[PDB]
Amino acid sequence: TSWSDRLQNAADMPANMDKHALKKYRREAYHRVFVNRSLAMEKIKCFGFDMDYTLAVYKSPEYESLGFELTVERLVSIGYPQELLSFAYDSTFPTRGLVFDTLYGNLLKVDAYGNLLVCAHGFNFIRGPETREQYPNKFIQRDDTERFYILNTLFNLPETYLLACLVDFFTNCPRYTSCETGFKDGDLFMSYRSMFQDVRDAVDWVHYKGSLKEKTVENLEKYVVKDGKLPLLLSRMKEVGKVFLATNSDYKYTDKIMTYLFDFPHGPKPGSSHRPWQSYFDLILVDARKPLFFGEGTVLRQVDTKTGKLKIGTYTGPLQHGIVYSGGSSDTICDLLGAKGKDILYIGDHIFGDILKSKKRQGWRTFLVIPELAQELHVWTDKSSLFEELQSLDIFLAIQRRIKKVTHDMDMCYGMMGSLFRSGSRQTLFASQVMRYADLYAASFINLLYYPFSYLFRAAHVLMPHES
Amino acid sequence: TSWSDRLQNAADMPANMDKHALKKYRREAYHRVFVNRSLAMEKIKCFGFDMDYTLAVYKSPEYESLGFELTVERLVSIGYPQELLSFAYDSTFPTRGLVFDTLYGNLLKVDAYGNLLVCAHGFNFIRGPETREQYPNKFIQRDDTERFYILNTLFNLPETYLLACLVDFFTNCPRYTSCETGFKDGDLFMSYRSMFQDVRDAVDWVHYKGSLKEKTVENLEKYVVKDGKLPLLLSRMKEVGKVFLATNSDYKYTDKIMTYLFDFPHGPKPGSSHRPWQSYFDLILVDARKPLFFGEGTVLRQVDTKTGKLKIGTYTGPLQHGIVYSGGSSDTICDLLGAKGKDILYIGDHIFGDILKSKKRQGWRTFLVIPELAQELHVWTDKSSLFEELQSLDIFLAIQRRIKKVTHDMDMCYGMMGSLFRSGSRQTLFASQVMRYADLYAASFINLLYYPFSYLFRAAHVLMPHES
Amino acid sequence: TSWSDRLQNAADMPANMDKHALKKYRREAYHRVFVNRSLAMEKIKCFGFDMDYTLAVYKSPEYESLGFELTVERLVSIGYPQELLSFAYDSTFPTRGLVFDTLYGNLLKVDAYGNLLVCAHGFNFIRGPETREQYPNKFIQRDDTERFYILNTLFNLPETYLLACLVDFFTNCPRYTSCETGFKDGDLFMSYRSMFQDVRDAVDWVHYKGSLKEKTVENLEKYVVKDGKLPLLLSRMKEVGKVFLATNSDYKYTDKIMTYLFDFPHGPKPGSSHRPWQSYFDLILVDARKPLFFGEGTVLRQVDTKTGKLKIGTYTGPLQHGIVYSGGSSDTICDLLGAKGKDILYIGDHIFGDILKSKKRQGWRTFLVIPELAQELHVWTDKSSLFEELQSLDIFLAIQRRIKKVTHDMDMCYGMMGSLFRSGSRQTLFASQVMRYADLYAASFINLLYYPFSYLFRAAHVLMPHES
Amino acid sequence: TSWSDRLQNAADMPANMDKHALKKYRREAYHRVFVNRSLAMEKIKCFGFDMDYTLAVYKSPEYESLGFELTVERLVSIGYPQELLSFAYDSTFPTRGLVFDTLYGNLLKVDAYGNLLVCAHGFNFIRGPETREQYPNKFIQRDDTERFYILNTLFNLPETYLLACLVDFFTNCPRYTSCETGFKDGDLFMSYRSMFQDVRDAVDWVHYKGSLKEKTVENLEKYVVKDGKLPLLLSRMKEVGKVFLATNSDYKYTDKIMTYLFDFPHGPKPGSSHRPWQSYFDLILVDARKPLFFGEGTVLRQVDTKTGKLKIGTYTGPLQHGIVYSGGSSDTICDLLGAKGKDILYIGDHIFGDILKSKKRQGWRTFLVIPELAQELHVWTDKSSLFEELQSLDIFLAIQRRIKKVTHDMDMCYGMMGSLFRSGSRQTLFASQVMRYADLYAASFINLLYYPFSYLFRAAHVLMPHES
Ligand SMILES: O=C1c2ccc(S(=O)(=O)O)cc2C(=O)c2ccc(S(=O)(=O)O)cc21
Ligand SMILES: O=C1c2ccc(S(=O)(=O)O)cc2C(=O)c2ccc(S(=O)(=O)O)cc21
Ligand SMILES: O=C1c2ccc(S(=O)(=O)O)cc2C(=O)c2ccc(S(=O)(=O)O)cc21
Ligand SMILES: O=C1c2ccc(S(=O)(=O)O)cc2C(=O)c2ccc(S(=O)(=O)O)cc21
Ligand SMILES: [Mg+2]
Ligand SMILES: [Mg+2]
Ligand SMILES: [Mg+2]
Ligand SMILES: [Mg+2]
Repeated sequence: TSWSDRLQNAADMPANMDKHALKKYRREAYHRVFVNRSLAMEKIKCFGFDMDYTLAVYKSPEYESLGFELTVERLVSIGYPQELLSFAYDSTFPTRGLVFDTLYGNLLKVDAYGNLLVCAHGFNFIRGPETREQYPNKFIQRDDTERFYILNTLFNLPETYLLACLVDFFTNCPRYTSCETGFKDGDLFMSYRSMFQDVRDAVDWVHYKGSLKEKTVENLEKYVVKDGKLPLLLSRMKEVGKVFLATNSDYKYTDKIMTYLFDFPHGPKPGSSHRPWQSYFDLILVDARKPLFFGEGTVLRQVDTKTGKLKIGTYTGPLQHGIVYSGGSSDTICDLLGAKGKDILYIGDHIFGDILKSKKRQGWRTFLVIPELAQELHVWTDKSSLFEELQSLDIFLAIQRRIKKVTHDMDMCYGMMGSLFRSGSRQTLFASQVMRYADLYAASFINLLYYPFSYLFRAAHVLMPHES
Repeated sequence: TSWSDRLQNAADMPANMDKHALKKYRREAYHRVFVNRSLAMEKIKCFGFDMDYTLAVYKSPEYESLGFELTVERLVSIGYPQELLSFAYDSTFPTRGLVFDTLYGNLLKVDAYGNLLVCAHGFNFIRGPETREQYPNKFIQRDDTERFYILNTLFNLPETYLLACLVDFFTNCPRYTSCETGFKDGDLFMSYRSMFQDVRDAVDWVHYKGSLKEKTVENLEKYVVKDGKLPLLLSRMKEVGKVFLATNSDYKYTDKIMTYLFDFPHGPKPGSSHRPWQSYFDLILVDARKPLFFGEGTVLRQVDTKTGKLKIGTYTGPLQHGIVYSGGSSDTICDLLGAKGKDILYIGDHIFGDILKSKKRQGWRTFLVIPELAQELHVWTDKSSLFEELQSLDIFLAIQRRIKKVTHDMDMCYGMMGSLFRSGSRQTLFASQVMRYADLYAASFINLLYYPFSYLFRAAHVLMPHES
Repeated sequence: TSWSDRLQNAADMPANMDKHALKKYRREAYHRVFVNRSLAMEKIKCFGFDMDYTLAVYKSPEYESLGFELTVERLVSIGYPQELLSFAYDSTFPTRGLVFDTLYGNLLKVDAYGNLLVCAHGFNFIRGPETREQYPNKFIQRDDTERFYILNTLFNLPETYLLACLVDFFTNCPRYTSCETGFKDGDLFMSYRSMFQDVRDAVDWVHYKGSLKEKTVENLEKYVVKDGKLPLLLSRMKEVGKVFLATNSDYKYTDKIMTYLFDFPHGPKPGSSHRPWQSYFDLILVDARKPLFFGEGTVLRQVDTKTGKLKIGTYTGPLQHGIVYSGGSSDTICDLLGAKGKDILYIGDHIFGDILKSKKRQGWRTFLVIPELAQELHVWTDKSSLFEELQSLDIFLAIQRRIKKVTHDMDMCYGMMGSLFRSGSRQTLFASQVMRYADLYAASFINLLYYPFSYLFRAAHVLMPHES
Repeated sequence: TSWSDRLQNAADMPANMDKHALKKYRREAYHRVFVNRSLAMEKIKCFGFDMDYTLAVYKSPEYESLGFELTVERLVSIGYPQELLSFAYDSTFPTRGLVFDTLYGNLLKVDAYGNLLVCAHGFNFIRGPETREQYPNKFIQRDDTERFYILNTLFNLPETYLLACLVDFFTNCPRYTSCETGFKDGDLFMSYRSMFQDVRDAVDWVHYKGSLKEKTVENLEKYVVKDGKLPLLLSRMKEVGKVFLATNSDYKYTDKIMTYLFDFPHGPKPGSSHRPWQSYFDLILVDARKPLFFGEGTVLRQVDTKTGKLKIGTYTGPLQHGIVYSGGSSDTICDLLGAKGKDILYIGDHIFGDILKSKKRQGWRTFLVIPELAQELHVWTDKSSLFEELQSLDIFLAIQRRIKKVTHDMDMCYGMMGSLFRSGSRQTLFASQVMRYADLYAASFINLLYYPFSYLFRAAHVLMPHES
């Protein structure tokens, strides 16, 4: 009973649209929208969406195994050793947002300042003192993107596990010899860095040229959460403003997935005519290339919706009923929807390209979807007085072992790599970017349905130490 | 009665080093050290210092007029119109940390997300609606450093006022014609951008080639706060660890200033032999070139202390009693003092080059000195129930004019450009970087003297919305 | 009767290895090696080869049609209009080395200084005065590689013709409207630049992912010149030094092509055992990535010759009998063959990546293969007294129309875009790079067979004006 | 009897403007204009000039000692050892155009392909075999500008000698220890690279901030060649076209120098009113910043000619009688003089910034002034049958020691570093750029006076090997 089970449970009940019962629904935390900076929904004019892991939520672990298997295969297919084929995806290992150190082949879970919180090498969890040999100040320069990778998104889950599998594998294959920075095999030396590259290449490959999409769209129920309430909310959004899709995915794939998400024997609400997915949007934009989308963008194109091929040249015309865009930029959406940024709420799951960049570069309002938040919330309250015990032991410091021990037992409930948002008392870089960049966040955007359209989402004013 | 008056008042009383009276001293807020992230002083091994506006605090407005006058002069000297000479520095105008928009020649005071809080053009304070013509989403892309300048440090005070003077001047000189982006004068067009460049050039000029230093060191009492307690604290620091100076200033100037700061008829405490300033440091480094200092650095050199000229070539020897370094990097200091970063507390006033970069790039502990914090703290409590009234009006929103009105009356107490750390209920980008990068901060580092050496500076653990 | 006909004619006669008959063979110009800077063959220790259009010479126009057809198809396949399919490759149009101006969609044939010699738009040959509207100083900045493309190699022949086809097509399709910089079609605007990109993408596509290789290797006799003398020369080279292959092509393709080039019922000379192509080389290197190969290179890999896949990691071992390399750099070849540069003769057809860069970056000796030189040499002597007449009319200038007229009649004999090496009296950029970078050059490297191994290739010493 | 003696000899005779006597004057080689590519003077519309070492030719060795002395002094002044003061400039050492290798501290004289022709370390002339330890292929990558410097211009003469002085000095001072790449002195290591930087800094310093200009303009007759014929030629140029000055020098200095060049008790010809230097130009542009001038340029400014200070802002007006420009670009000159490039003849002495870049980037016609060409031409004919003997010994190679010997005796006549344009039979990189970029060249532009205005300067058409 993972987190996509929770979402497909929530998904399976029709909304009681009675006002009283909505207020009580969104009392339970799995259904709350959480506020980081106040936001007056009255003033949002356009709602805009990402697709993958936002509107279309890939069932777990099923989808991650598929990615993993396909990547394992690709790699064996280009000459990595047969033993990889015997690997099998373990959803209890990877937590999202870890940084992969390509110098020493460690997975690292870090705070906002790049302080080490957990360091794993293969599957050996390197303890405090022993990490000082490689990180003498228990810290990593987060900005050194040549060395540190950071696996931010749920697509990175398979690779997160895979990297740990490969490191452990070679550490323990007597054919290879460990070195500080990689493995020797006679006359061939494979550094963790180039190893890591190979994994990245292979994951891209299964996405853009291999069989992930193809295997996905032929078993949508296996891999993709479907929720009656989705058409309802979008329809409700379009009643008070403008609704738009801007997604990195291409049109053809976007079409297969969205069709499915709307495939119900009715429209927004039981008993109404089914209308096609496109009718739910005032502007549809694909091949977005976020985060570049939030800067110079790319040349604006028109999609020929029959073929699914792009028309030839640069689209210079206006927003017409039926048109579909490819590329362009976030200004395209602004000009065309006659919106300036704080007018818009952009809803997506990518902490960097969907959230951080639209806020920083454009002044857009932000809603971050976090799937795991479903499971993480069961664990947070199931185990609440374990945490409250940790809060107590820190406060009594006015014995250190019992801290590090309790912390461990806590993190363990979450997975081998702990909560998404913290390691014991200390918050992760990911938690830290949620609070800082995501104005609102939830386990799923569908949680918006439970708030009235005029709702005022309200966060407490921050005070500086010297102001208290 | 400004803020350097407060510091020279505090400076003028000898420390009562009785333990009880120290605890009570640092109760009053002007003397508190404020904590943003917990820090156990027991574990700091090296204390390191900036000089300008840290150890040597330039008396205000005297020092700022001097800078301003010298810059005004330089500019008239390269052909700017005589009328500039009649300008005169106004300490009630500029607040530090404003961003100068070189496209439209506005001073802008912004929050962490680059939202407009105050916008001034020349001296005309552009109100809400009218700012939308130029900033249609009431926001600026903070990362667009080609366009936006940001005047971060107390050295920037003179230029902050100067830029407003120049814009207002030309707006109203009938010889020139206003344009969106600058001024026409017959066949010459001077954009705000190139205007701004000229000001920057001229300020650098008076610092590196003009008479600022020379006029300063010949009237140190006029321009530089001197405090008996300084030698005392450094001496106390050296008793429990290592003490180091790493400053952007060159040696000669560093020597004149530091000599003065130690010029008392005694040592660390009344009745003891006066020892020279260098004896207070285990490592002295000049020509630091921060923030580059916190990256690749520059080639490490040795200062010939007789001449004050650099020796020829790259210093490869060890830390020797008496040696003075030039350039190098922050690793130089780490290797040589046998320190890893969290061991160190670096104390300085530059929010970017001293604080943000040492934390981000090196994992160094940080103490930010903020002079204005002295005055800003009188105003914060003198006017406390005005603010508490603002907190009330926001909360009653569950009438808008009364918000914007009260906000105004509040900010006005601070200056024309308001508090350093906020504009009414909303925090500035500067406030936001203090909390995020500066582990400790105070009106002056001397506030450290009032805490025991084993003190545990303690900040409350952050919780995410969904965790509460 | 083109130029690959000439080579397959020369190819089809066995070498008379009698010394007297060799001296007389290489008297006729099609068989000469031409010298630009003296070179003592006695001192060359390693001969090194490119493959495509060097050792393996693609029959013309057959190969070019194939490329063209495949590219035309690709483009229609991504949405370019059906009419392209009716195009058909015209070998009498393109001359190699033209520059494509992506601003205005012209093919330009230029001298070393980028002076215009011929300018064609679609198929309209823009005359003198009319070119001044777009090139007011009859010149182009050759270094402006963002704007100017330059189609240098015989692979570029199909695209050279294709670009002219497309420009002419749209100029004259009433569905589109000409503009200075591209074509409007309702709301879509396709600039020549982006048009040009599409063509480039499509040519790469048929090479790396489409069916060019696949269609080629299944009809080698159709597409690839085979010459008994090739194994003979290589064998003769290996008798006096070291022989190496360093090619951009991957191993699999390199294997199919080279096998074929050596597919004869005998070895180097009629009656001897056939030996496999690899035995002819002391070092075999593929995936060369020239010209980067002549700088930092890429990571050195080993080819697993059974699979044709790369082994995993970086090859650190020595040169072993049987080994095949991938990537690396030109230093790899130097270290491993124990050669410094002037020791080596590198033989290839790419004026930039094979010749200019190895000379400039490494001090390697150079032999440039130029296929067209076969046909161009028939034309040069067939029409010799036309040229000698042009030389006369220039000299009598001490009437202008007769110059421009004779020039035309001359260039026409070569093709629509004239000789490779000149336009009337004036030399091309290509000619100019041959003389400057290619130490020796010939219609084919096989011309080396006709010179003794100790031969001294001898060019006249240059004198400066003031020295004569 | 150097080369500036020759020019001041030529300078001192008034021109016999009789047509017959002009034709005979320009028969003698010191007075010839040499042609690299034909040029019809009938078609030049604007003549444009550099100043330093073009119109104003600094007397040698006097000027070079001054530069050298001033640089030596600067360096001792920043801490280089006293012994430098005892150095003294030796005009028989440096030849222009040498490359300084900052890795190993060698002066290198190279051909166009960067082949070594002479290599000196300090003053030790490293012979053939011994150079192979450091340059194993007797070659340098010319494009590696991080390592190789190249001292191109007559201003570089002092530094050329200075670098050799310093290297020799430290090689032989027992206080220092030689290393491959620099010198150790206890704990200080000074690499040749950083040494070289120091020299460069110091030369810039004496030019922009030290006393070179100031000492120069107070003894113009000592340092600057003055020639009656100069006003005559410019006046003659202005009669048939447009005349312009575009110089890197600032206005004030440009004014002192040009005033002097025109300081005669008459105008263009004895007996006419003296007119001021500015009247000789249709466009005057200073602070040119060549070669950037030949690209994006800089912002166009107007000079206030009373003060010599720049007016404030960007000049947008038209070409007005009396106006003086600062910065801008080469398009400024083109637009304003209504010229496209081949219309213009630009006359200057900088092989890169004056000649190579205007030709390559703009299609401008070029005249290169080469002062040394005066002396080099005495030596070329004084010693003609020594060279003709070298030509003979090369040809008889169909004994090697006698080549290298004769070469030596030849080069020696020129200086320690040989002719500017060759080392024995082999041409320098400098010679090679003259022929390739400089359409015309002469010992001085005054040689133009001896050609009629309609003259056709005529170079022989180049033929490729295979065309002969
Ligand atoms: O450059 C980044 C990037 C840089 C730094 C971080 S972070 O330190 O975790 O905030 C995070 C990121 C990213 O998450 C990311 C995602 C996608 C791209 S893309 O290739 O331009 O599309 C670039 C990036
Ligand atoms: O590049 C910056 C800089 C960039 C961005 C900001 S900030 O947005 O206010 O944090 C702030 C800054 C700075 O405060 C600053 C201070 C000194 C230099 S220097 O010329 O490299 O020494 C660069 C900088
Ligand atoms: O950058 C160039 C290039 C630049 C300039 C010229 S040229 O002006 O004709 O000499 C010619 C060229 C080339 O011919 C060429 C061929 C292949 C590459 S690659 O993409 O790096 O492999 C780059 C280049
Ligand atoms: O970048 C160069 C440069 C590069 C290469 C050569 S060359 O190899 O001798 O042709 C020569 C040169 C130069 O002669 C030169 C002169 C002045 C400048 S400046 O600092 O931009 O003004 C740059 C340069
Ligand atoms: Mg997403
Ligand atoms: Mg400071
Ligand atoms: Mg080739
Ligand atoms: Mg010059």
